[PDB]
Amino acid sequence: LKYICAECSSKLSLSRTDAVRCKDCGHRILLKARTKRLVQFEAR
Amino acid sequence: KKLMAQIFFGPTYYQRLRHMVDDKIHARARGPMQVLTRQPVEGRSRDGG
Amino acid sequence: KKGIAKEHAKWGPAAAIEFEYDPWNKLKHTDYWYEQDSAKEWPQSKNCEYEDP
Amino acid sequence: PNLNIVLTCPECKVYPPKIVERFSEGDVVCALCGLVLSDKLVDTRSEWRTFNPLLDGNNLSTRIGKGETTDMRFTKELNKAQGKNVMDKKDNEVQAAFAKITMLCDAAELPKIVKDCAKEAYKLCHDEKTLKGKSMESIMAASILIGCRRAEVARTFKEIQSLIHVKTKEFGKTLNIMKNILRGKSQNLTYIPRFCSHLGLPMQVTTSAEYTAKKCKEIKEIAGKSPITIAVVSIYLNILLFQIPITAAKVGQTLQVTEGTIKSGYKILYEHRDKLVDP
Amino acid sequence: SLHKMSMMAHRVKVIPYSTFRLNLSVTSPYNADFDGDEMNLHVPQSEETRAELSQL
Amino acid sequence: MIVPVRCFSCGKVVGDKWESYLNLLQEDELDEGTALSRLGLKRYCCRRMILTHVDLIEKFLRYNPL
Amino acid sequence: RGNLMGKRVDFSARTVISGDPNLELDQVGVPKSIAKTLTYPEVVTPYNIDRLTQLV
Amino acid sequence: NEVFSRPEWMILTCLPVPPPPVRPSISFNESQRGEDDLTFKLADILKANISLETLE
Amino acid sequence: FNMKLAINAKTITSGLKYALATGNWGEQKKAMSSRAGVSQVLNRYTYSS
Amino acid sequence: NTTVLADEFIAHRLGLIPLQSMDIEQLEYSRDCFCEDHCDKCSVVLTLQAFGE
Amino acid sequence: NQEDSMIMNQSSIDRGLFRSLFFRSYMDQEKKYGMSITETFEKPQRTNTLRMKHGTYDKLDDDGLIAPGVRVSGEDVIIGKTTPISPDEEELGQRTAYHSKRDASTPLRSTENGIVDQVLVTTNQDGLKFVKVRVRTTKIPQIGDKF
Ligand SMILES: [Zn+2]
Ligand SMILES: [Zn+2]
Ligand SMILES: [Zn+2]
Ligand SMILES: [Zn+2]
Repeated sequence: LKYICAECSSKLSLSRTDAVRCKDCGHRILLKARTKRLVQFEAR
Repeated sequence: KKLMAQIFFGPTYYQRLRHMVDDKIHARARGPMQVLTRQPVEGRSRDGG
Repeated sequence: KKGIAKEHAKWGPAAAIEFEYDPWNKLKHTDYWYEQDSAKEWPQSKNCEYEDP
Repeated sequence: PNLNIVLTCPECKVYPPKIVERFSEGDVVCALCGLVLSDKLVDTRSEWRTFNPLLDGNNLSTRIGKGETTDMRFTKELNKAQGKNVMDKKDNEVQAAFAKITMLCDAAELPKIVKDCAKEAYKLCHDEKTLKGKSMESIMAASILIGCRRAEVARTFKEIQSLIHVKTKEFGKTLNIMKNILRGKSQNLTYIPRFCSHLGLPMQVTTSAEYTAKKCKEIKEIAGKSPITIAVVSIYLNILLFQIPITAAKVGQTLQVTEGTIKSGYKILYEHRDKLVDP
Repeated sequence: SLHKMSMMAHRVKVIPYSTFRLNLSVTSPYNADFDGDEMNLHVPQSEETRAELSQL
Repeated sequence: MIVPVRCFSCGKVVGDKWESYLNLLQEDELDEGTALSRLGLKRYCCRRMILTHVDLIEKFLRYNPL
Repeated sequence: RGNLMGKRVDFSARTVISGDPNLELDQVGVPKSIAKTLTYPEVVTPYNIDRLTQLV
Repeated sequence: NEVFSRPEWMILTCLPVPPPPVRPSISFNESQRGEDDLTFKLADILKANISLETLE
Repeated sequence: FNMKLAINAKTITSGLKYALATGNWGEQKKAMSSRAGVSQVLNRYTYSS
Repeated sequence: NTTVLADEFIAHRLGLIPLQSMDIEQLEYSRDCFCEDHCDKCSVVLTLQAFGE
Repeated sequence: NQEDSMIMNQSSIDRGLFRSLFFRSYMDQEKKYGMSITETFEKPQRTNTLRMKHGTYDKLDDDGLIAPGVRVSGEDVIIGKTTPISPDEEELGQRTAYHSKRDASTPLRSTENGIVDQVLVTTNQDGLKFVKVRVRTTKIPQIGDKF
């Protein structure tokens, strides 16, 4: 899971050229997969 | 305590302008330095004088 | 966490308050802006009747 | 002599010194020691933020036209008197060829990368007895194809010849000598999307074409003397695998290709259907 | 700056909550309402200049 | 945007009352001033918020993200 | 007119202003950030040795 | 003034050039130099000079 | 009758694109007889604006 | 987070939900607490779950 | 409030009167100066580059980008760039190794400190690697703001 590309939740897990135009979609803009890393906030 | 004079009071419509102080505060002591004229450079973003 | 209302309005329980003394202005701690009558142009306090006129 | 300066803290001296840049102060400090080294640094990014000589060469380019604070007759006088040194340099030929390849590349609606690569390819050789004239068409077409190919934009020789006819022979010899020159000084799968673009089909036939091209490349049957033809009949068997009327009689003049070669590829894939379909 | 004022000197009291801060009486020589105006500071660097700045 | 929680002036919680104030105007056909009164917001600093808050959140929400 | 007769300088600051009726005229309120950026040299004497030592 | 100003000094024959601190290569700060205006003009001058003298 | 009409296409496409991107109203010849503020960037701070 | 609603909205709007505080005196401040990082004897923990079902 | 200033309730600020978002983007892409091999979006380490800043490049990842949702302070870099030239004797001359950097990284603006939100990459007009990031900031009213 490394890229999104679309309304589809295609977790491309891209290394190089695995149909960036994702298979269920036809998009070619490749959005980038908000992290799993834990984030902090402050509700002051 | 009560105030003496009664005052005006009510709701009113405002809006918030973009000129916020955090983009206008700026200071410099001994920073970078221009090349053609050897002076403090311009630019609030560029840490100028 | 604990917190108190002084440093943020999160930690308030208060939410409103009310306060009134001498509803008939016997203490003369104010005088009324007016143009014909103080008495006519101002509404009576709700707490007027608990003290005599 | 070499005139060179390396910074060194005169009180730490323990290495090529581990120092840092305090860019907002314009100073350099020995980070281990804390003493300043030199002051009043010069800018390194605002000079770029303020706003090709190498392709154009050592001589300096000049786009000279007309201004605003002068009369139109004096601008015409300027245009007549500005043409007095167009023969001393060979740069006149350099920007002449540059203008020509600009016309050709932007007529072929190519990227600026391809344009600059062709500029580089011409500039690198640019004058040799190995060049030896060749009507400029051979060398310009060869440089354009080399630059466009090394920018990984593969274009067909038929399209290059349709844009500029270089009789397919001197073009080939010039390509070989450019190959040798660049060799001394030192992609078939990419053709398919342009053709399916010219036919207007979705992504899945393109992916099928890539898979079939790699698989038929892997096994056997080079089968065709520049097998771009069987690369095309890969799309032909893909669209026969689907049901959209893209008949070969249309396809032959759509791609300027032989229908008999199409049917021969259809036969040689008719006996070889076995392992060419993924799902 | 147009006339002899609008370069005048001050002592400094450091305050929190970043903005400048000055007395209301000195407002009209500066010719500056608080509608979003902005001032400038100039720190002297030596004893002579500090002295003549404070005394003039 | 949602209704605010907790009126800026006073502090009383608002936001429980929103969808109630909606359905007081959907089926009950009620006048809105009386609707806020029967909702029980007798000061007016609280009252301004429900009366003037606009709901952009659903207009945002009619996209199709992911 | 832009490099000799007037020029950029150093040691300066620029913010916006607001009133205050708790500063007398010769005073000016400065944010702690500005006073942390700006500076002013002092020469070390017998008189100020300890204070400057502490402040270092 | 004969010691400072002479009409035969008032015709250009031998031309000084200024060092690069007058006309610095701006060092374009992406990958290149983008080298500047005055030096372009001087290169023009010397080109026309050698053209004239070879033609002569 | 074919090769030059494509660079023709480049010329008119480049001209329109340049004029609208810049705002100078004239071809790529350093803006003779032209006007400046013709194609400003859209202001989008507020729907009313 | 996935929703159209922004993260610091979620933070700020969470921060304003009133909470049951009859027994507030029993625990003590996080600042004065002998512990570190929210022991049970200075703080409480809340968890939210949502789904676009 | 003399001369148009205002007194403003702190408690209303705390509840959320006049709060606001702030969206900033940045644009960067690889550039070709070739001999067509272009720049790269990698993660510059210490012994690869020259005169790179002190931005503490840890927030980046293996593909040279930052991840959405993390926080960034003032001086954190967000984009990693490296010089593909050649001809410079790129790792064999006039520099040690310190491989081929001449680092062209893009730091954040020196003051603000938001959270990285919605980073995308897609090729440009002609086909390159072309990057846009966006960072989001909360801006509570303060003393100097203007209404
Ligand atoms: Zn998709
Ligand atoms: Zn040292
Ligand atoms: Zn209220
Ligand atoms: Zn605890």
